[PDB]
Amino acid sequence: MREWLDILGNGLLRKKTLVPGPPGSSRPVKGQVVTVHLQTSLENGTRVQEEPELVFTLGDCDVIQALDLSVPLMDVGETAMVTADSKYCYGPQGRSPYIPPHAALCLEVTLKTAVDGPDLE
Repeated sequence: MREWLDILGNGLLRKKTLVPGPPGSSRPVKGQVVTVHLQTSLENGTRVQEEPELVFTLGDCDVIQALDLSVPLMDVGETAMVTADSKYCYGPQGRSPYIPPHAALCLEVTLKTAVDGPDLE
C-alpha cells in the first residue's frame, strides 16, 4: 500500500525491507566487515546469476551504488528486495552476457553477519 521504502528521493534505489533485523541484532556504524547474500534476478523473468557470499568493508569503493547508499541503514538479519536503476547497478558497465545493458533488475539483499574485522591466519 502506497509504494516502496526509498533511500534516494523520487525512485531509483527502491529497497522494500520485508524482514527488518530483530531487537539486539541492529544496524552497523561505518567501519565493519559486513556480509550479505545477494541473489540477482531479472526485471521480466527469474534468477540470472545466484552468488550467495559477498564479504566487503562498510562504505568503500567495492560494491555497486544500490548497495553502498542503503548499506549503513541495514538492520542485522534482514530480507529486502532492491529494485535498482541500470546506471546505479551492474547493467551497461556490469557483468555481460548474463546481466544486460538497460532495464532496472531486482536483487534481494539478505544480511547474514555484521562482524568488526575477523582475524584468522
